[PDB]
Order: sequence, then C-alpha cells, then structure tokens
Amino acid sequence: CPLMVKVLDAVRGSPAINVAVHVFRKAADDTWEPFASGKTSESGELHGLTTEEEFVEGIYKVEIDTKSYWKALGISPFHEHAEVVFTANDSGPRRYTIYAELSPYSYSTTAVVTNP
Amino acid sequence: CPLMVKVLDAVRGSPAINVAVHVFRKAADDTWEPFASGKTSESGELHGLTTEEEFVEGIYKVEIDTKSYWKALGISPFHEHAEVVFTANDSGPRRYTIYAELSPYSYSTTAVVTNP
Amino acid sequence: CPLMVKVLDAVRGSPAINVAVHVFRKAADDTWEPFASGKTSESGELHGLTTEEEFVEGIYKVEIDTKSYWKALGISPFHEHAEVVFTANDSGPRRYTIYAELSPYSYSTTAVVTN
Amino acid sequence: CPLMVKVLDAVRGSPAINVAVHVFRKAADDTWEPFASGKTSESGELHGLTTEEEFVEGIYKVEIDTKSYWKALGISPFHEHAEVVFTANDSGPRRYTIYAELSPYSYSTTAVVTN
Repeated sequence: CPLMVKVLDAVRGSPAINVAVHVFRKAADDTWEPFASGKTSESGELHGLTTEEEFVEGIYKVEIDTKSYWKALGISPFHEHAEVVFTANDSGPRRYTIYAELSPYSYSTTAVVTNP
Repeated sequence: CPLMVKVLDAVRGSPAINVAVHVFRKAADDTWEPFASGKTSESGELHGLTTEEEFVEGIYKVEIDTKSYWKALGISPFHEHAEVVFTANDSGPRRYTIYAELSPYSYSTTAVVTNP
Repeated sequence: CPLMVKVLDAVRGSPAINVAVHVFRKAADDTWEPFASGKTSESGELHGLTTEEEFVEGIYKVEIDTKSYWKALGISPFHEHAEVVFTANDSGPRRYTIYAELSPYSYSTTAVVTN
Repeated sequence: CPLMVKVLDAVRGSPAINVAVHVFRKAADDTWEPFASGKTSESGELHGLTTEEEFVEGIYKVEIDTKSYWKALGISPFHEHAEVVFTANDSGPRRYTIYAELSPYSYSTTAVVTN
C-alpha cells in the first residue's frame, strides 16, 4: 500500500480502532473527488486503501473522523475532524505514511515519505 | 480577542511570523463564508481578529498557510496547509486559543478553551 | 522573565493547573542540584522560576510531575513525568518559553528561544 | 518483541536513521543501570532491545541522542536528548511501542501499550 495511515489514541494508549477515514483527490475542476475510504484496523491502520495503479500524481485530502471516534467513547471533543492535505507522487511514485496522534482537544500529524 | 492563534516554528525555535491565517464560518447553506483573516505577529499571534459581537455560535474553520511560510524560508514542505475546524460558542461564549506547532513534515494543533 | 513554562491539558482542553514543576542545574560533579520550583497557575504557567541575573549558562533540567496530575483524575498514565533537558545561555542570554502539551500516553515539548 | 522504539524526523519527513538509543533500569539504590542499547535502522526503529523474559517489571528510561542527530546536519537544537521514563509491566506484561517525532526545538513521545 503506497498510502498508509497510523492513528493513535493518546488517552487510552492504544491504536485508534474503527476510525473512519475518507480520502479524496482534487479533480480537474478543483473539487474533491472521492478516492478511497476505510476504517482503521485493530492496529490502527487502513488495509487495502489503494495501489500504484490508482495512486497517481495529484493533491490528496485525508479526512479522519476523530469526532465520531471520541463520541463513541462517550467523549465530546474539540475538532470536527482532522484533515491532512498534501501533493503526492509529484516527483515519481512514493510511499506515504500518515501518523495521527489523537486527544480530545489535540491532534498531531506526521508524514513519513519513503521510496517504494 | 475571543479567538486567538499561537503559531510556533519547531525548526528555528521561534514564533512563526507573517503566517497567513484565514478564518471561515459555516453558512446556512453549508458553505464556508469568510469571517476574518490576518498575519501572525512577531510573537506568532493574530491581533484584532474578531470580537464578542461577531464571534457568534457556529462552526469555524481556521486555515493556516503553512506552505507559503515554509516556502518563504526556502523549504518545500509536505502539507498544503493546516486546518482546524471546530464548533464554537455552542454552550455560551468562550475564549479559544489555537496552538499550532509547525515542522515541514509535521504539525500539531492544541485547543485551549476557557471562560472569558 | 527569562524562563517560562506553559503546560496544557490536551484531554480537557485547558491549562494544566497546580502541576508541580522542578528545575535542576547540572553540577560540576555531574549531579542534578535543585534550582527552582513551582506549581502552575490557573493559566497553566510559571514565569518566576528565575531571573535574568540568576539564570547563568549551564545545563538545566525542567521536570513536570505529569504522573500526579493524571492519577488524581483516576488515570494511570504512561510517563513517570515529562522532562526537558537543555543547555541554556550557551551562546549568550536568551529568553526561553517551554510549551508542554500533555495526554495520559503522550506529551510534546516545544521551546521558543529569543534574544 | 515487547519493547519497540520508532523515531521520526519531522523536518525531513523520514525515519531517523542511525540514532543512538540507550535504555536504563532504575536500581534498588535509585541509580540508573544500563539495560540495552542500539542505533535505529533505515526504518527508524529498534525492536530487539530486550525480550519477553528479560523485560521484567521496573522503571525504565529510554534515552534518544537527538543532539548528535541534529548537530550532524549542522543544526544546533534545543534538547540535550529526548527521554522517556516509565514504569513497565507494573500490572503484568505488556508490549510497548514508543513513537518519537523529532524537530530541532520540539519532540513528542507517544506510547502504544498492549496485552
């Protein structure tokens, strides 16, 4: 998978499981076209999101449904969601890992970019 | 100012100065209506953004132009921008401070919510 | 005015109040000697740990008792504490603001240095 | 398999490679005795610092030499190092993954604990 996501829960000290994640690609008319979606695994990852066939050059938006997640745990959080927007594969295909550490009133995101 | 922003540069160890910040409020038709904009000061803050008169209940989006910022320093970064979306004043007027710590391939955002 | 510590509670969305902060300086014998102490205010910060004249060049260790802070809320957190170790005023005086964002299993620390 | 350390370079967008990591355990005399050591791989991680049998209940200090890492790139960073101090296996065995995201004037540390 050239597009990976690792979502962690800083309150409980575990991976954030069942977190909805929607990915969009910027269309020629500057709109956001759905590209891929999934739910985080027990390890806090997205399995089978895309492949080198679909993951082409372009600007991508990765939307993490942190609100539903916290609310499912009986917690009312600050953010409506957590968004990560970046240009991908603009210099040859790459492997991208998006780390997201979650707290009800805080989130961090770190991108790791390597050669497949 | 009931809406404050503190933007830090983790590379240089200083406040992120001259960082463009655009704020939007969700309109009745789910579109993003411009609400306020500015550039961070020498202390990394936005002065005179809004007041208790305009800062009413609603969903707000705070967009930080982290890309221009890094690029101005001769650095090509990961993110297209950093976004913070949250419901404000939904339980009585509040004072919100949005902390944003910036690195070229990472950013964190923490919200501090207090009583004015 | 030269050393400021700001502690945020990433879980509740507020300043971390009444949090113990201990500062140490590295002694010639490579031991850590007490230098300053406080408890964060209602605004989660300490600003009077030291002064421009007292804060001399050296290696300082700022230690935040995050364990007690979480334990009170009935939480069993990961860290025994959060600590920042840094050389101060190595290349001349500077003002230092250390931001600490805390969660039970995560903490970040960011320094803004000026002068 | 029980203790994993993952080190990321928030500036370059990559794993922090060849980063020194030293582990210590708190001794009965309240001193820190060496327990394990390594250098992160091309993937910025260490996984073989210890084993299920060796990793007994106690207070561990994981120390990452971030200073040397930044200094090589010609950078004068804030921290002398990044260290995580925590009680392991207090309430029975657990697997521990410690994530460390590094920048010259900022580092976060997050632990994922399971079992």
